[PDB]
Amino acid sequence: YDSEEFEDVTDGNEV
Amino acid sequence: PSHSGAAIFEKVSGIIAINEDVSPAELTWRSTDGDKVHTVVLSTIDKLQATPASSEKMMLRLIGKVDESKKRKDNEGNEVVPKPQRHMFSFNNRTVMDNIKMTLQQIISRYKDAD
Repeated sequence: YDSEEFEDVTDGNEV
Repeated sequence: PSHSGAAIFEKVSGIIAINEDVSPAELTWRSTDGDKVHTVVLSTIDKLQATPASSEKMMLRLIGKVDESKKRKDNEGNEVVPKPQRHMFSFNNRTVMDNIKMTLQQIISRYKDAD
């Protein structure tokens, strides 16, 4: 659960 | 000072600077004193990370390229993907994080747009 103390950013390809 | 901000590495505070003078935009961490150094190539960086002003903890991280041509489990029996080598950093400001988070992304898409 490292999302509560960290946000995500534009990642590579996936779908 | 746009593509450059004081970032922490190994508990020490240095200087994070993006090398946009080479072919593949790189990220070089140069300590403040000059005793610690680190190199990061955005070309490998598959993803970027940054703790928005909403997060009381100011820290940035970059996901490195892995390999999805092997696949494996976690020794328990769950088909997972090899953890990508990432560089965890720590910033000490709201604007500083924005300097890198907003600049790095400039390099991030630099590969997607082309690829």
